[PDB]
Amino acid sequence: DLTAFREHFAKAKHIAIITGAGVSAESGVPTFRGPGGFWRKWQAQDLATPEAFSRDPSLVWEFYHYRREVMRSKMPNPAHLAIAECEARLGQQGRSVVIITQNIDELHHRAGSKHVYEIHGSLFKTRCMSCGEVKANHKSPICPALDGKGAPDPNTKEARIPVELLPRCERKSCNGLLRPHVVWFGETLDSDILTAVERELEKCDLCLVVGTSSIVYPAAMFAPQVASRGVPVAEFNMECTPATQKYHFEGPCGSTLPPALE
Amino acid sequence: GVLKEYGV
Ligand SMILES: [Zn+2]
Repeated sequence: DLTAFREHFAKAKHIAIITGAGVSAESGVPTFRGPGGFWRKWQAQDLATPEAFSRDPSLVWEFYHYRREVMRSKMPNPAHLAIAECEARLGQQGRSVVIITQNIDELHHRAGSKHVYEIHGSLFKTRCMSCGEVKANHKSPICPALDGKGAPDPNTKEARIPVELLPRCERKSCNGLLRPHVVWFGETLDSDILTAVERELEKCDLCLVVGTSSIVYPAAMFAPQVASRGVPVAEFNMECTPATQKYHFEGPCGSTLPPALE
Repeated sequence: GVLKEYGV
């Protein structure tokens, strides 16, 4: 019941919005997990790992360069926008909205959202493998050697870029190999980020889970914590629940969410 | 530290 949800929405002083891959798929943004989610011969799971990067950094950078480049044509959707404008409007009223996103596409930022926790990192940040410095980076192409590389066809030839010509750290003293500042399979989420997220979740009085499920990860880490405080949770996702069924709005979030958050 | 996707 949308009206019952909106009664909670009217009263909420601190909303936490958790977003998963569904919100990015609706912007035309490939996830690379699922039957369609091939890039050349590989799926995301094969490439987004430190072992792939150690043994073929050029291949992994071709993949991330492709993804960075494809974001130029993909735009925020009505769900991203509703979330951004909601935060702005409620902020003026002294009410807090925070976004906790699994997504690395920066679309929430492009939509206008300010209070955003990117728990998996970002496609458009680098981390230096040598000195550890994290830097925002939106250059197209990120380095000259990658220019025009990353084609997704299976029989596209590998660039095989010497490591010295991949993106490097710009402190002319370090010069270390950069990696995407993204959490890979086999890596831990940042402790400091999780502590901040725990604070926000503990203080919130309404939580929305958008383009993923409360029962799946990462929502499963944190939504239980909020539910056990007695706080209402509202899912917006395309997933069904059975017939013998907190709140669930089935469908594309770019349809459901702007109406819900009016 | 939390393994991405519980290591699944
Ligand atoms: Zn460095």
